[PDB]
Amino acid sequence: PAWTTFRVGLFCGIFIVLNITLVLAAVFKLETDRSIWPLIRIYRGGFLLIEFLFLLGINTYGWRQAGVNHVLIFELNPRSNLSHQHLFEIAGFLGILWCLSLLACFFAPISVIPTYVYPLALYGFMVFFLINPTKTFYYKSRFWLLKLLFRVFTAPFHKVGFADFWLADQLNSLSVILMDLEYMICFYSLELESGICHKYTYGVRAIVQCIPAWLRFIQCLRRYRDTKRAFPHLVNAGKYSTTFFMVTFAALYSTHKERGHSDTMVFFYLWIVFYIISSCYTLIWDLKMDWGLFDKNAGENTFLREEIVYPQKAYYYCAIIEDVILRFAWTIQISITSTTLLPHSGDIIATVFAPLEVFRRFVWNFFRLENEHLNNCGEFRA
Amino acid sequence: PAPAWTTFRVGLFCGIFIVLNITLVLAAVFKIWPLIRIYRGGFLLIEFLFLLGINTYGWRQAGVNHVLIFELNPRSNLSHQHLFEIAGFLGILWCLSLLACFFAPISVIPTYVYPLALYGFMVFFLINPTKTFYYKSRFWLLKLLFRVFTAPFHKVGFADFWLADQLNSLSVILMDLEYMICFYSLELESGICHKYTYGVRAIVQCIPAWLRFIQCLRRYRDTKRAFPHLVNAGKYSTTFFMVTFAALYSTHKERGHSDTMVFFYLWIVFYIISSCYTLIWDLKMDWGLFDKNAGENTFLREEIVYPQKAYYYCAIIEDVILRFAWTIQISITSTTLLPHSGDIIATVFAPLEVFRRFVWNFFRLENEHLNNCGEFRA
Ligand SMILES: CCCCC/C=C\C/C=C\CCCCCCCC(=O)O[C@H](COC(=O)CCCCCCCCCCCCCCC)COP(=O)([O-])OCC[N+](C)(C)C
Ligand SMILES: CCCCC/C=C\C/C=C\CCCCCCCC(=O)O[C@H](COC(=O)CCCCCCCCCCCCCCC)COP(=O)([O-])OCC[N+](C)(C)C
Ligand SMILES: CC(C)CCC[C@@H](C)[C@H]1CC[C@H]2[C@@H]3CC=C4C[C@@H](O)CC[C@]4(C)[C@H]3CC[C@]12C
Repeated sequence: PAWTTFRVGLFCGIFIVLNITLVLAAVFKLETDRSIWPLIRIYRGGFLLIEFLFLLGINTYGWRQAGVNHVLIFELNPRSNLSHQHLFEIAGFLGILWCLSLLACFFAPISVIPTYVYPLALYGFMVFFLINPTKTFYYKSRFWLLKLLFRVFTAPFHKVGFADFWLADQLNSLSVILMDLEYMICFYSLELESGICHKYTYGVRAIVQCIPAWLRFIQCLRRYRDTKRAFPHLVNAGKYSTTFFMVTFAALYSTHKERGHSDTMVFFYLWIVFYIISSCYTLIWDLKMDWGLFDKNAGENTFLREEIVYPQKAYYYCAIIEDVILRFAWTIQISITSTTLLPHSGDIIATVFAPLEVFRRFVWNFFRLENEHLNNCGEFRA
Repeated sequence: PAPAWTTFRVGLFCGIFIVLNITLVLAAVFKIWPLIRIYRGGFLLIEFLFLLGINTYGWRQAGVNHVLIFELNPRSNLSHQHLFEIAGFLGILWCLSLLACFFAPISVIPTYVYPLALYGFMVFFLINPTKTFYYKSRFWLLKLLFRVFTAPFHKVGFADFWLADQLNSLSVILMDLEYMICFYSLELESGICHKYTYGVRAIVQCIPAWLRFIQCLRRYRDTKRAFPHLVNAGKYSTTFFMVTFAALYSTHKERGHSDTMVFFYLWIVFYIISSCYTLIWDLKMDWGLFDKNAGENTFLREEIVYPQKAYYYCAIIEDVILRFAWTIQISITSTTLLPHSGDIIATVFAPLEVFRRFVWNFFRLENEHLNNCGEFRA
């Protein structure tokens, strides 16, 4: 309805402005305040999670409006569905909790409750919300999500469907959340040197960064084993292995910068070349293999596929441009997040880029679901 | 029905505008050029656009065929949703400019560039050559403005008279523009323009009423109907007398001619005369109320299209109050009667005058639909 469209637009505008203001305040705090780095890192995971949930609600609304059969693609129950308004409500409720926790931590209203326990309690309450035997909240969707997450984490044990690969890609985008969680664990273990967690890179950080790409690589290998087709799966596996190569080269470069062994330059060059390789690989896969654009058969649409479900091709063109820019940004953000690299500007770069990466993956979800509905690019469906 | 994309844009713009207003309030409480004077014109324009969208929605709901009265094309019409969208976008730009002024994010860019750029967009929006951003309606508005400004040369239609009345209620924007010109010329004695008033200020204040007076004279010449057009001419000359007498009184206050009291009394009497004239003409004729025919309705015209008569009573009371309010507002704005608090009173009253003119638009269009009050139709 028209009123529903107005409500969705109002929510989108309010959320966009609030997110932009929060990011601007975060960057302003950085390089001007000290000891705000751990707080920003702690709250960035929740901020990104809320942003991803709201943008997924927007994706569901757009798929419903354009006629994209995302329900069939995800193989969800036609009778019972989670409307875009439900996702918006979930995102707003989580955002309200996050804002309240941040405000309480900053104000320190009560000395009895320590300031540092507020984010921990918020993240524990969020986990309990995710895993709740009671039917207090939506139980069908939550149980489906829990089962899908368990399947995704067990990439080689279970066969790969569209939903599993899609959530693996989302986690690949949301790797910043996992990295921030690991950093907060380190901060609680050691801080609670002062910056020892972020001052020096370590293998556990690289493994945490590579985890999402690790699951994606295992899923692609399992798909190759099942279907025995090298082109659609081993190429993607190599695309994801570029992430591991770049992360390990960055870690070696940072370590040899800390300790001079004359191998810093070669590690730097290896990191640069593999970063370019990974950026190009991911960009090419997203633009062509996932979206399906640049199709030769397209005669009416230039640089796009023959069939398009969205009214405007300007959407596709701006999506291509923003995907290029934000893929480069996401690769460099992963580089700085996994390994120390820039000491000061790294945190600001990560804070600026993570919301941009989430938005890029939101657009990617849009176009990938459109292509999947139009053609069985993923081949998951019959 | 309006496009769903238009509704989405309206909602997004409204949300961004609300959040920007909250941020502006927080910055103002938490934190060279008078910003209120510069930004009052833009705020009034945005408020007028929003109220015009409300007016269009109400006209559509009540059955008022405003398109025929305005001689607009039935095939293409600017729905209230488009008016809300443009109002929200302009408000977002205005709030962004004000926030930039408050924060001064960029040092190299002078602060004063922010407002000039803002208004620079708006005029560029109004004169955009490309066929975009409601280009047809924009061109119609440009033609209507040109015809209104050339009051005597062109015959007066309902649209021209309506836009002239709008300018009469929107004289605050012109006054602020003139004040900005004076500030640029002289300031860049402190507050020389604020301290003293001159005849040019009175002429600028009277430009809208001057245009209305010329339009009424042209209508008298064309139709040959002496009564209504000449009464309208007297009603628009009362304001000229008010402003000139106020300016003379202010000058006598500045320079001790010793005849200040006589001019003050003349200003007061002409002010009450102008207020009574405008009130009587608006309620008796423009709205068509107080008709003798109405038997079941008291102080109201026989035929009413709005759901409730309480609307008609509240409109009567608010018009009674706000016509006098707008008279005093002109008095202070055009002359240095209350230099210490004149600006505050003027800026408080300007939104009130805009709201009064919005209700007046509602009821004038209802009356025009019911009867050919303006005589613009055969
Ligand atoms: C690194 C930290 C974690 C990173 C983030 C992890 C996961 C989030 C990613 C995706 C969420 C699922 C999006 C739906 C996509 C399919 C399209 C669709 O909208 O389909 C929906 C599926 O609804 C969902 O799945 C739920 C949407 C997500 C809600 C979030 C739950 C609360 C989370 C709390 C936070 C926990 C983390 C702790 C804090 C660190 C259809 O709804 P239905 O009710 O028909 O469901 C099917 C039910 N049958 C099959 C029985 C009928
Ligand atoms: C200091 C001076 C400030 C500027 C002057 C004051 C106000 C400007 C705005 C509105 C006044 C006109 C309202 C007419 C209402 C009639 C009923 C109706 O709503 O019907 C509309 C009237 O459409 C309009 O005129 C447009 C309404 C206003 C929309 C905004 C336009 C941009 C304004 C920019 C302001 C910035 C100025 C910079 C500072 C100088 C019919 O729409 P259509 O699309 O059929 O248009 C007719 C097109 N045919 C003839 C081909 C079918
Ligand atoms: C200031 C005090 C004394 C009175 C103020 C009364 C104002 C608020 C009254 C005067 C006339 C009224 C309008 C008259 C007609 C309509 C059309 C209807 O379809 C929706 C409500 C609407 C738009 C009314 C809203 C309220 C309104 C604007």
